[PDB]
Amino acid sequence: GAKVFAVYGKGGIGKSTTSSNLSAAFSILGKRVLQIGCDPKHDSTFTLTGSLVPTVIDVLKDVDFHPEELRPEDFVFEGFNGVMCVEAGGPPAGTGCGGYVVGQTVKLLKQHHLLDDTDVVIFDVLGDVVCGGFAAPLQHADQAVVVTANDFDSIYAMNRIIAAVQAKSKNYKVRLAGCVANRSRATDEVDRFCKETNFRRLAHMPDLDAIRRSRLKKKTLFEMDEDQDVLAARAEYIRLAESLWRGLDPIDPHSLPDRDIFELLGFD
Amino acid sequence: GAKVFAVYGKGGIGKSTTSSNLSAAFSILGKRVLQIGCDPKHDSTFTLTGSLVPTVIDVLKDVDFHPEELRPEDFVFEGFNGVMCVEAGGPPAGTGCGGYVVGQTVKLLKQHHLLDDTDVVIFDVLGDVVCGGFAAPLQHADQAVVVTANDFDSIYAMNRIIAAVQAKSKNYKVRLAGCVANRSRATDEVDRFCKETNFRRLAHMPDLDAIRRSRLKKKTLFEMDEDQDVLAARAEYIRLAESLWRGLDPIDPHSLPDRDIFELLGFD
Ligand SMILES: Nc1ncnc2c1ncn2[C@@H]1O[C@H](COP(=O)(O)OP(=O)(O)O)[C@@H](O)[C@H]1O
Ligand SMILES: Nc1ncnc2c1ncn2[C@@H]1O[C@H](COP(=O)(O)OP(=O)(O)O)[C@@H](O)[C@H]1O
Ligand code: SF4
Ligand SMILES: [Mg+2]
Ligand SMILES: [Mg+2]
Repeated sequence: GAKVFAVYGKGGIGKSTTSSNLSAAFSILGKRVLQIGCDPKHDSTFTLTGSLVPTVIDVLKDVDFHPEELRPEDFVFEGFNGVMCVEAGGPPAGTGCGGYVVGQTVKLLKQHHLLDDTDVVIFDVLGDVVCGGFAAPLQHADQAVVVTANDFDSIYAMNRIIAAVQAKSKNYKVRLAGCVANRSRATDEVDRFCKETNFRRLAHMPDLDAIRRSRLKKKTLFEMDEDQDVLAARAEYIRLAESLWRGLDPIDPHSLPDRDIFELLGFD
Repeated sequence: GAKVFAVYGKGGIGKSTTSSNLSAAFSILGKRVLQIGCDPKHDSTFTLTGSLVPTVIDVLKDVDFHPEELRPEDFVFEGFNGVMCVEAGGPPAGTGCGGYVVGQTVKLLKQHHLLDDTDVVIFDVLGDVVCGGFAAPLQHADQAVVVTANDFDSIYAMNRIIAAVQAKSKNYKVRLAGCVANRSRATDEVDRFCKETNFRRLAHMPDLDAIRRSRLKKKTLFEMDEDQDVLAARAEYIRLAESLWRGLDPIDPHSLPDRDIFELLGFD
């Protein structure tokens, strides 16, 4: 069966960058990949297709919320190097639960057996809250990965996401793999946090010109025109993908009481 | 009764900064003020009390979720110049609806008539999603204020918050006041968005070193050592408070489709 990953973190921290470049890396390693955007900011798969594909909510609206009329070709799109792409989108105005479209997406994935017949599945998920449809990927994932920077807000979110994932531990198989420290020069604060919680930093991606430009060219680092700066960034994504494919030794971390994050990071 | 304001926006954009300084401004203008933090990052009222006060979830836990047993003295705290402070906190992550504690907090406020016997109430609310308990303050607010900057993510969040507020406006008295452009030199993108949507910029707060420092020092701008910028910043918070108190003309904005925000801001 597929190895399934769920990527969480605060808004704007690099979830889609990390997910898309990981999907591209896995494809380069010879794996069949499916990436599912689970975020009301519906550009998860943008750099894989070079476009904003029709979203699950778009196509649901088109069949007047009779999802039984949909076929995979309506909402699953081929992107870079054969990476398959689904984009949930966000719920329309007034919608009760903010996760509803992610819930509808995960329903369709299971009904169409789309987690089968592939090697790697990556869910790219809003993590400012983890509940309802935003928690649905956890029922399917083997490993959860948190994207973080060194700032207070991203670490505080990471701590809450750790708690959310561990709260599922008796019901789901998903376990935490660790974090990707992203868009920062070094990792002092992330490492301080990891030491306190026995958590693991899986990778460090600096704030790279190559990456910012890739999004502006509507491409992944791997689809980009070759230059030197691209090569180093590519290598770290390949390394990270290799480690996740191979599997890591387990961690058994803990979340801190939320109050104690303020203390730990000098913000009380 | 009290004039009730609800402040929404993406995580880390300046909601608690705007709320706390607005509360301090109203207090200086001679108004009785209640600020309610409605955010899992539970430092909304930190700079008013100079400390992380006990949260509603703290005290709910202690009484084993029998809110019956609580009195206002258990969860309402005195801060700067008599500004009164409540801090919701968040629920244990991964166990239920992320909005649960905000929902319980709103119930407690109504139970104890805490909206009825003050002049100004300010809810400071997570707005990366607007659903469940996070939408509950909109059932009591007179005016909703969105904090934003010129960046894509905060404007995109503001767009979705507009739609959420207007959905509540069908069944509740709340209307949109407009946005506070925060931590930016100018308001070019914010104004482009406002022009397209018939929204309104109510105020603009530049990125000020004194504001960032104030959070570290655990106080509001109104207690910061004086200088040209700090005086201007105070004056702007006063002007905003004055405008909200006297009231502005009713506006009738429209949110855009998410896809159209990518187009408008050049991110597709
Ligand atoms: N390591 C990095 N170096 C440079 N830019 C980055 C990096 N990670 C993310 N970005 C940029 O930051 C912005 C937000 O990243 P994104 O992956 O879309 O965040 P999220 O999916 O968590 O909201 C994008 O413009 C993206 O290109
Ligand atoms: N106008 C501003 N100038 C300088 N710093 C600001 C400004 N607004 C907010 N900040 C800083 O940004 C950080 C996050 O602000 P905060 O109000 O806590 O955001 P939110 O409540 O939206 O999560 C804080 O460290 C705060 O001091
Ligand atoms: S479960 Fe989560 S996403 Fe759904 S209403 Fe509650 S806070 Fe919103
Ligand atoms: Mg994203
Ligand atoms: Mg806040």
